Amino acid sequence: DNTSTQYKSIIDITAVDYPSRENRFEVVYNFLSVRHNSRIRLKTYATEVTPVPSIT
Amino acid sequence: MNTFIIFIILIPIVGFALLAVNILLAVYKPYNEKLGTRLAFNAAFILVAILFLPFDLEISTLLPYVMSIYLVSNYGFTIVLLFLLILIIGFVYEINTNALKINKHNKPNTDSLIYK
Amino acid sequence: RIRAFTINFGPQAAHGVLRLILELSGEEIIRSDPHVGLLHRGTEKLIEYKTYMQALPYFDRLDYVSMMTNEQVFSL
Amino acid sequence: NIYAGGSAAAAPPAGFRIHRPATWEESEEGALSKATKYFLLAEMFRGLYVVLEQFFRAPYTIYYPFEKGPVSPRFRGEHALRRYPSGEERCIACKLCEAICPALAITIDAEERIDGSRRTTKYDIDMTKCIYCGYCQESCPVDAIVETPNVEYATETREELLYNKEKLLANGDKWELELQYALDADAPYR
Amino acid sequence: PSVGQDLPPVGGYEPVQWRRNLPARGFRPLVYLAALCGICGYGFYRALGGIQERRELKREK
Amino acid sequence: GVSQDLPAGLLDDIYMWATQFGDRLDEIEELLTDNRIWKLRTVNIGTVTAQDALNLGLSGPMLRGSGIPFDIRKNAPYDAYDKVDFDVPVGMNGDCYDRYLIRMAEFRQSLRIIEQCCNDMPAGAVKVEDFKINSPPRNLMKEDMEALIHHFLLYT
Amino acid sequence: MIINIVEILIFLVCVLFSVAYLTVAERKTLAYMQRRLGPNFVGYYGLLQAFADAVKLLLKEIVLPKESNYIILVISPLITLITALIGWVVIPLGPGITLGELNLGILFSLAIGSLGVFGSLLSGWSSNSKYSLLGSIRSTAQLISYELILTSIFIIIIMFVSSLNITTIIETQRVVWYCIPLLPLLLIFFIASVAETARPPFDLTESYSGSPFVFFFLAEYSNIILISAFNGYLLLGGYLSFNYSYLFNILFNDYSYVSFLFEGLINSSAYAIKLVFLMFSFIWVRAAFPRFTYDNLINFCWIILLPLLFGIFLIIPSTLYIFDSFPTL
Amino acid sequence: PSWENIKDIRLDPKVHVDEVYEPI
Amino acid sequence: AIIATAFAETVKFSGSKQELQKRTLALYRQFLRGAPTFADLYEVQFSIPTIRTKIRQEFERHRFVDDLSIQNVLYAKGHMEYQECINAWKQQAQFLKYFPEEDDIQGRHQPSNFVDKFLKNRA
Ligand SMILES: CCCCCCCCCCCCCCCCCC(=O)OC[C@H](COP(=O)(O)OCCN)OC(=O)CCCCCCCCCCCCCCCCC
Ligand SMILES: CCCCCCCCCCCC(=O)OC[C@H](COP(=O)(O)OCC[N+](C)(C)C)OC(=O)CCCCCCCCCCC
Ligand SMILES: CCCCCCCCCCCC(=O)OC[C@H](COP(=O)(O)OCC[N+](C)(C)C)OC(=O)CCCCCCCCCCC
Ligand code: SF4
Ligand code: SF4
Repeated sequence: DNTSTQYKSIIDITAVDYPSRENRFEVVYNFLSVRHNSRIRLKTYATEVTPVPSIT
Repeated sequence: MNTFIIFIILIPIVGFALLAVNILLAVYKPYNEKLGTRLAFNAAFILVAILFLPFDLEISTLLPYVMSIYLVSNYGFTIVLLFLLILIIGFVYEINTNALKINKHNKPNTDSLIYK
Repeated sequence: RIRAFTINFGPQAAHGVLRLILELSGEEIIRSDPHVGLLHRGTEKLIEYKTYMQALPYFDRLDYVSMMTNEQVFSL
Repeated sequence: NIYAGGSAAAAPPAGFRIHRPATWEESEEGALSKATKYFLLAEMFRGLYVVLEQFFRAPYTIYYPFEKGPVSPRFRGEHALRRYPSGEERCIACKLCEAICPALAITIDAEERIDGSRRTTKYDIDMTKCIYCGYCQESCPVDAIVETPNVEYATETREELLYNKEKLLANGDKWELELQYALDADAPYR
Repeated sequence: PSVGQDLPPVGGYEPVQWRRNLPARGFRPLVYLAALCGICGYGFYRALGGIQERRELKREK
Repeated sequence: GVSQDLPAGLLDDIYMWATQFGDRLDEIEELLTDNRIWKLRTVNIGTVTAQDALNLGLSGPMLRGSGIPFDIRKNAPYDAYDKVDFDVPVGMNGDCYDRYLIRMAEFRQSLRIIEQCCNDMPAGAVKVEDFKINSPPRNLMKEDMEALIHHFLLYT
Repeated sequence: MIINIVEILIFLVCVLFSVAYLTVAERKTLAYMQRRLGPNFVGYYGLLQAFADAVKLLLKEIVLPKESNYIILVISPLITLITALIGWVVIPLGPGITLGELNLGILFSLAIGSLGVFGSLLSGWSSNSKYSLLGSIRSTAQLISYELILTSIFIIIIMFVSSLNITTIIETQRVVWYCIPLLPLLLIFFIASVAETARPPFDLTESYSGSPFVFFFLAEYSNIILISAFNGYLLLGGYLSFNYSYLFNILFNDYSYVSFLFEGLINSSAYAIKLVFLMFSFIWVRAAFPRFTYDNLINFCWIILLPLLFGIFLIIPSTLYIFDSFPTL
Repeated sequence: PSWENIKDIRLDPKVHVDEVYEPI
Repeated sequence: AIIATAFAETVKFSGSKQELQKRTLALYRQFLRGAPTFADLYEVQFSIPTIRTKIRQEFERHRFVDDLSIQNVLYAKGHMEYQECINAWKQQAQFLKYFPEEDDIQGRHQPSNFVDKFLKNRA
């Protein structure tokens, strides 16, 4: 929503497990601003039981 | 005893013969996996076949006229003109009302973006 | 309550292995639901146990009408 | 100048504004001209005449067991274990074709034979899990296994489709005259 | 070094056609309508003439 | 990079193909583009607005069907698309018809790439230069000790 | 009585061979329009392939589902087979050469063509599934909707003859054909004929095994050649090619069986060449075009073609009125 | 103006380099 | 996909143990209401109280689980299972995954003791 960012298009979101961490999964989000022609990634974490909140 | 009726009786003989040939000839061998409320419908579906019939009855009402067209010359012509125009008025009723359409229930939702 | 009739565009114009549950009101589609997974083979789990050169054919397997582009994205 | 923030030199291009769509009254065609094309199906007839032109030209069909299509020497079909001149098995059991195979089709056991030479006791390819990448042929330093351009070997049982050492030596026997032609044109490019 | 490769020509190839080649063919539509009305009117000429002859033949019989 | 070099006479052959494909495509274009049955079947079908084409994550011919000028080989270019001149088709209404028209034009633009790339082809290596990420040629690994070591290790 | 049964099995062998070879012809010209060969695998040049397919499909397993009337499902093939074939009487291959010369031939050809709707609709009630019903509904709705304008074009043509006899129309068409004045009517009748068989320009519901399949198959192409026969007699010249009186006064000297043989050859060669060009145009319009939504189809028939047909109802008796030209019985 | 009299392109003077120069 | 499926639920996680107990009992009621349409839908050999005893048995597997998050993940898996079974998406071959015990007797010689486990070395 920020005029500087404007990451309108969701591209690809997924998880990667590192079993050596306490919080096993990290959840990565890929965004494309087709205005400024730029990509960004957002990484959060999750255990097997605890959630992430949905951006749907 | 004309050549008209041997046809009428002989076309079934053709069919009865061929479906005999298959039922007599082919494998039956079926089973469960090989074998195998009510829905709602739009109004134009039932409408096309209900309003079909009054136009069909007009088309076979022209059929006595176009055989008698010489004998009623200048007079039955105008009677048929009036008949056809009386039914053209019910037809322009039908297409002014947009009766036979099935129209899609979702729009682009035209209503604008206002705020506060 | 407009009750909807349910069918599928099953696997057997569906281009093959798609399942598509549609819910109709006469002619209209009021709800759609594509089911997917009848082609899913776990290529993404299999790439993790191959080297990169051995993982290269996994990519022209998927999207099998545009092969060199699939090769090109992994190679890039 | 200096731009705003949320603002690069990617401004809208000169002419990104549409023109308003023309009404019916600001059109060069007459109503008679426009509706003659309507009721006399003009471009329908144009597209009809296209395929009518195509009725009168030469088809592309080749007759398959009597005429084969294209071949490059790079092409890959069934497998073959070649032999040297004066008959020696070429497979020095280096396990490279097994190590590279993306679908794990190769299995080899290797033993030192009576000569003291290193050969395979057992060579095997599952052709049901082979994917024809050609990595097994690219990997071999001796160039012992190759891909013959035979694709016409379709079977009726799975057991027939598991090729041990003997079937592949018989293949490299049979296709050797052809594999000469393939590797005379491929070997510089490899 | 480079020996034995596939290379392009010394001057390149000449340009191929990548524009749309859809030339507008045919007469004007009013030419087709005028021809349609002329064909149909001549057919009506012959048809109505033949009906009048057939009526005179019916008078004879 | 690339698996191996082109065969000996293929550059002269893609030209001979392109010279006739230019008209083989106009021919397919004629019985669909201004077919009134093909038109009526796809004119207001599949309309996507430009603002929710972004929210759904749509791209390529579906995003350019909706009016948004975005494609990667012009915006974020790679693999010698800088060096090759071409234009891009972008529809205006979000329908199946403009998604059809931009494909029929991307045909033309790809043919333009093909003839520019056959004209501007240089000489040189076709694989990357070093033998620690892809293999030495078989001329070299059968006489060079280093190259046999690298060939043996890149495959195991 | 030897005479009429030899005549009728000659007519039957001709028409039931020619409906079989129409299938071989559509595959071959659909192939050459698509720049490939047709079948050449089964005859010397691909012929008797319809025979190969019929030989195999009379060997095919018949499946009568859980859902089904069995009797209704196998005699809907026969009632569509029989009325798709009964309409072959009244067509003339020459002046007075029909299997039954009745003075109301168009009324018969028009009554049999309305009997052909049932084997669609009725066979929807076979295998009663909710989608096995409303597809038959759309099928029969299109079927009746276009036989309306079929009947309309017939009655427009009979305004020029005022006789329901068929060879009387063809003898009336000696002065001019009826396509040359009424060429929009040839276009309208061609597309209504394409709709009445539900050909794949105008197909929606496509988009059994064995005997219920081959009966529907034979009924489809018999309907093809039957509505082509209708077009051939009332809109093009039926058996009429040119005058051929001067050529006969060169060749012959008196009536002999070879002269009647030659005249029948010329007449039915003209009729067959009309019919063959018409079937080629059916396959040629099949090759080039996509299909219809049901709404495009109903909008097309009831909203576009039918008001224009009302205008034709008004315009043609009025020009028969302006010049005092009414046809006499 | 014919397909008999069209030139071949296999018989052509082609590009040839002595040596390729690519900076690293 | 703004409209969702018929027997959907927005996945929501409970901070209380008792409101999850409420949701669990509501889920058991949904399962056992749907046991006769499961018997008709999947063309099964047996009768409806065996579907009902399997639903009860699959719930008595997970009765003494303490941790609230693990019971949340269990409840979400169970509602997904209900939504698959009720919508006729699962087929009979995977509906009968739940009944490996019932279809047939797998044969003789069931190893119980150490020795008949030993004679076939647990096979
Ligand atoms: C000014 C001219 C004269 C003035 C007098 C008035 C009329 C006299 C002439 C009458 C002849 C009429 C012939 C049939 C009229 C067809 C009109 C038509 O085009 O239908 C339009 C209809 C949809 O209408 P719409 O939504 O408005 O979109 C149209 C796009 N502009 O489109 C549709 O629904 C579908 C269109 C179907 C067209 C038929 C498709 C298949 C049949 C092809 C037959 C080709 C025959 C060629 C055979 C050759 C044989 C050698
Ligand atoms: C069997 C009875 C049915 C006959 C078919 C209906 C009558 C024909 C009406 C349409 C054709 C027409 O006459 O159109 C005439 C027009 C003339 O256009 P132009 O001046 O060259 O345009 C100039 C545009 N430039 C400047 C871009 C070039 O198109 C044509 O010549 C194209 C060829 C038409 C071939 C006719 C098809 C049949 C092939 C067999 C030969 C008889
Ligand atoms: C509503 C549309 C009105 C159009 C009016 C056009 C004016 C033409 C006048 C020419 C008079 C003429 O030349 O007619 C002569 C012809 C033939 O006559 P005959 O047998 O040789 O005369 C014998 C007289 N005896 C018996 C005394 C000897 O007769 C006709 O019927 C044809 C009229 C020309 C074509 C009309 C086309 C109408 C098509 C309408 C479809 C919409
Ligand atoms: S075939 Fe080649 S790669 Fe395979 S074991 Fe023999 S020498 Fe090694
Ligand atoms: S072609 Fe590929 S999959 Fe087949 S044996 Fe060789 S390396 Fe393995």
